[PDB]
Amino acid sequence: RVSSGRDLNCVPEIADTLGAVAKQGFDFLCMPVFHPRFKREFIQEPAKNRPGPQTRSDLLLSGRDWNTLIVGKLSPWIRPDSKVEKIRRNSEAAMLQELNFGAYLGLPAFLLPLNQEDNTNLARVLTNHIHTGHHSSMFWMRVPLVAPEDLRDDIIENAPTTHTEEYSGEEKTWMWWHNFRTLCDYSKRIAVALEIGADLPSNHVIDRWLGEPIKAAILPTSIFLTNKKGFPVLSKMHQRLIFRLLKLEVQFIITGTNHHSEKEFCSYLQYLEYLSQNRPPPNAYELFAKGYEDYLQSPLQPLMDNLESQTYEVFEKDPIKYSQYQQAIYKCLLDRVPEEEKDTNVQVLMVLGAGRGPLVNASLRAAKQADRRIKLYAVEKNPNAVVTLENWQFEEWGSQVTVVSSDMREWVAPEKADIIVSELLGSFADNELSPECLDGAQHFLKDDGVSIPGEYTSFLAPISSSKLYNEVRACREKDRDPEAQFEMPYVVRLHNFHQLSAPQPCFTFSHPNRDPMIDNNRYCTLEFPVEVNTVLHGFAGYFETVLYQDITLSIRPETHSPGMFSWFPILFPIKQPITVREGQTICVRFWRCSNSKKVWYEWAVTAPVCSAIHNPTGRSYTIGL
Amino acid sequence: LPPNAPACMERQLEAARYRSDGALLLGASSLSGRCWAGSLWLFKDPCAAPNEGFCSAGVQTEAGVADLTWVGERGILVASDSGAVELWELDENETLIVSKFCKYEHDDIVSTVSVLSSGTQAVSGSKDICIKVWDLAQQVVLSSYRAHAAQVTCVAASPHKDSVFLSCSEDNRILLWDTRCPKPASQIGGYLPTSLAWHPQQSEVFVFGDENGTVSLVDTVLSSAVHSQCVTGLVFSPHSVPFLASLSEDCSLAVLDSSLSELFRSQAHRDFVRDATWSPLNHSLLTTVGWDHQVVHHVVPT
Ligand SMILES: Cn1ncc(-c2cc([C@H]3CCCO3)c3c(=O)[nH]nc(CN)c3c2)c1-c1sc2ccccc2c1C#N
Ligand SMILES: CSC[C@H]1O[C@@H](n2cnc3c(N)ncnc32)[C@H](O)[C@@H]1O
Repeated sequence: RVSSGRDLNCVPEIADTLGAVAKQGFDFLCMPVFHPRFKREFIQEPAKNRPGPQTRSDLLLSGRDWNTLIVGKLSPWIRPDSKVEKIRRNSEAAMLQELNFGAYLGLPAFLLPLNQEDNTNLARVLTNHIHTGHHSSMFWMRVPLVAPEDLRDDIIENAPTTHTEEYSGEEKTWMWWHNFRTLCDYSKRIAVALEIGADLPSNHVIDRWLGEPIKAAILPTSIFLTNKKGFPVLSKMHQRLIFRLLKLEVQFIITGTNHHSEKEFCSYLQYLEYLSQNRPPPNAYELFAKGYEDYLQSPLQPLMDNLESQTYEVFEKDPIKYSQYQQAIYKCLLDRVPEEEKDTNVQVLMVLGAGRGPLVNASLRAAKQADRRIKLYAVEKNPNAVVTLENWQFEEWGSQVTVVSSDMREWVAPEKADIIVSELLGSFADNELSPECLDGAQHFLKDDGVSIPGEYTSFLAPISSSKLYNEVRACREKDRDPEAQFEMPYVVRLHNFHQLSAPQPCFTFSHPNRDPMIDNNRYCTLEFPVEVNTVLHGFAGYFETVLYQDITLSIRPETHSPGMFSWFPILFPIKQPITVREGQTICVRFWRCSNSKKVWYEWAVTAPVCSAIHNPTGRSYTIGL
Repeated sequence: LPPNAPACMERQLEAARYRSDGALLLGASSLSGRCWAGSLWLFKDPCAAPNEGFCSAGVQTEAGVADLTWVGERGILVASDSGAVELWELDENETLIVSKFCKYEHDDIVSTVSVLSSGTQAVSGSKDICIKVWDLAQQVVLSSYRAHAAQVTCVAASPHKDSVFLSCSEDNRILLWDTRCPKPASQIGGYLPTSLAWHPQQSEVFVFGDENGTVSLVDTVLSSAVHSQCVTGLVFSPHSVPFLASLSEDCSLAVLDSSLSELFRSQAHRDFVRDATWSPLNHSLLTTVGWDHQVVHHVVPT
C-alpha cells in the first residue's frame, strides 16, 4: 500500500484525465491550474486587458475532488528572481494569482520549483501568501537531488563538465532548500519534494536530506531500467534509496511520459507496489512504536506525579525487559545463598517502586527457578497502585509479600534487605531521580547488600532534524516564556533525523553508593567529531544500565537490548540551529543541578559556536523531588 | 466547412507558415476554457483566414500546438504539449489532414521544432531540457542530447548544412551544433536568449533576441533595442537583401534592415504576436498571427 501520485504538465480535459489516472491506480494528480504556456501580462497594455476566462472553471470537479485529488503546479514561466525587472513584476503578480486560485480551490498541496540558487523573491512572495489568512495547505518545494547543470552530458566541446570532486558543490541543491526555508522562517507548511535523477550522487548528499521534511519523492520514468520481460525496474542503488524513502512514508510521484510503450502505464506503479511488499515486516518494536514516530511527549515524573492505570499497563507489556530482571535476580540469589544453605537462608528482597507488581512476580519467578527462599517487601508510594498490589497480595501472593504504601526515602524498614530492586529509570537514566530515591533507601540495605540495577549511564549524540526543531518550535504556550519549549527535554520515538556522531557517555551513577560524601550533581564536557556538513538542532539521549553482572538493559542504538519496547529516546533541543562544517567538532556541556526541592539539567554548546545556557536555574524545567 | 474539420477554431493562434504555392498553414491551441487542445488548418486563400468556414482543410489534435513547421509540401511537423512530436500529412486531394505518426519521446512540453536541410531529419527542443534529432522516415529518435541545464527555448536548423543547428535555453547558453564532431555542441559568447534565426544568404551569420527586447547580430557584435518585452520570434524576408521581422510579447511587430534599424512598425495586434511568415508570391506582404485571434496582412514598404 503506497500513496502514489502522477505528475502531468498537459491536461486536455480534467474529467477525462483524472479518470484515466485513477484507473491506472494512482491516488492523486499533479497538474497545472493555469495552462503552462498561458503567459499573462499584469501591467502593460494592451496585453493586460486580455478577455477571460483566465483558466478552467472550478465546477469541473467536486469540492471533495479538489480537496483530495489535485495538487497544483506553479506555471514554469513564472520567474520572480529574473534579472529583468519587468519579468519580476509580472511573476510576483502571477505567483500571487496562481497561489490564491489554488487556495480558492482548497487544494491540499501546491508545487513550486527550486532550480536555481537565488530564490529570494520567490521566498518573499510565498511568505506574504502564507501570512494572508490561516490555512493548512501545504507547499511542496520541488528540488533535485543533483542540479541539472551538474548532470548535463559532457558534449559541449568548449565547456567540459567538472571531473574533480567538489564535496560542497555536490551538496548545492540542499543549500538551495536550506536558504529558502530559512528565509521563510521554517514554516510548517513548506516541505520538500525531492526529485531523483538518473545518476545518484554520493552518499553524503543523500544523508544531507536526512531530517528534512520530505513529503514527496519524484521519480522520472527515464530513470527506470528494462528487465528481460520488458517491464520497468530500478537499479539496486535506486532500490536502496526507495527503501530508505518508504521508512519515511513519503508519497511517490511518477513524472515523464511512457517510454516502455510495449507495456501499459501502471507498470511503473506496480513496481513500486512490488518493492513495497518486499521489505522486512514490522519487527515487534517497530510494530509497537509505529504511530509515535517523531511525536513529542513530556517526560514522566513518577516521583512527583502518580501514574495512571493504563500507564502501568504499558510498562507491563514488555516481557523481554522483565525476564532480564528475573534473570538478574536469579543470578544474584545463587551468588548469595550457597547450595548447602538453600533451606535455612531466607533472603529479604525489597522492590522499591513496585507499581502493580511486575517486579514482584519477576522476583517470585526467579526464586523458584533458583530454588531459594525469599521474603518480599513491595514498596510503592502511589496509593492508587497500592490498591492493585493489595488485591494481588490477598488473592494470590499471600503472607510471602508485604505491601508498604510509603516513600522509600521515609519508610522505616522493620529489617534490612539483602537485595533491593527498582525500576526508577527514565530515558536519560537518572531523569526520574533514581539516584536520589535509592540514596534515601540505602540505610536499610545490608552492608553487603546488592542493588538492582547496580549502575546506569546516560548517553548523548548530536542530531540534525529540521522536522523535530519545528515541532519543538510549535510548542509555545500562552502564559510562559516564549522560548521555554527549547529549554526542556522531550521523550520521542526519533525517526526523521540524522545522527551526527557516535553516542558518548554522559552521567553515571552507582548503587549502593558507599562514598561518604554523596553528591549527585554533575558537570560533563563532550566533544563530538562531525564528519559531514549539517545543521545542529539538538542532542539525543539514551541510557545503559547494569541489572547484575552481565545482565543489562539498553536503549543506546549500538547496544540496544534486542526486542525491548521500553524507553524511547530523549531529546534536548537548542534554541537556535547551528551550522557545522565537515571535520568540525561539536562541543557540548551538560550539568545535573539540584537543590533540596528540584533537580534539573542545564546544557550549552561551546563549539564550533557558543549557544546560550539552556534551562538556567531550572527556570523552564525542573524534576520534582 | 471541409470534412473532419472542427467547426470552431481555438482562440490562441500560435504559428503561421507559407509554403511554395502560397497556401497558409495555421496552428492554434486553446490555452483557457474547459478543453485544452489544439488544431491544424490550411488556407489556400490567405485573406479568408482565420474564418473556419472558408478553409481548405482542418483537424483537431489531442493537445495544444506549441510550435510547428512544414515538411516539404504536404508534411506538417508539430511540437505538442503532450511531450510528443507529431507528423501530419495531407492527402493527394489536400482536403484531409491525417496523422502520420505520434511518438511520445520528450518528458515535458515540446516547445520548439525545426526541419533540417535534407528534409528527412528534424531537431526538437522541450522543457525536459533535452534536444532530440529525429529520423522522419523511420519514426525514431536518432540521437538525444542533454547539453543545456534549463528549458530549451528555441532550436533552428541550419539552412544548408544538414548537420548544423542552433539552440538557446534559459540557462543563458547559445549552442552551435554539429553532429559531425565528437562533442557536437559549442557555446557562443547577458539576458536570456529567446529566439534564433539564421541569415538566409550568409553561412556563419545568425541573429538572436533576448527576453529584454534586444535583437543582436552575431558572427561565428551589432545589437539594437527593438522591443520592450521578450522577443518571441525572428524571421528573415525572402528578398536578395533580406529584411528582419521581429515579433514580441509587447504586442508589436518590427521590420529591420541590414544594420538592425527600424523600417516598419505595426501594433495591429492586441495580444501577443506569436509568428510571422513572408508571402512567396508577394515579397512585400507579411502575415502575422497572435493570441487575439487576428491574422493581419501587412504591406511592408521596401
Ligand atoms: C513519556 N515517557 N516518559 C517516560 C516514559 C516511560 C516509558 C516506559 C516504557 C513503557 C513502554 C515504552 O516505554 C517505562 C518503563 O518501562 N519503565 N519505567 C519507566 C519509568 N521509570 C518508564 C517510563 C514515557 C512513556 S509513556 C508511553 C506511552 C506509550 C508509548 C510510549 C511511552 C513512553 C516512552 N518512551
Ligand atoms: C516503574 S515506574 C516507577 C515506580 O516507582 C514508584 N516510585 C517512584 N519514586 C518512589 C519513591 N520515592 N518511593 C516509592 N515509590 C516510588 C512510582 O510511583 C512508580 O510506581
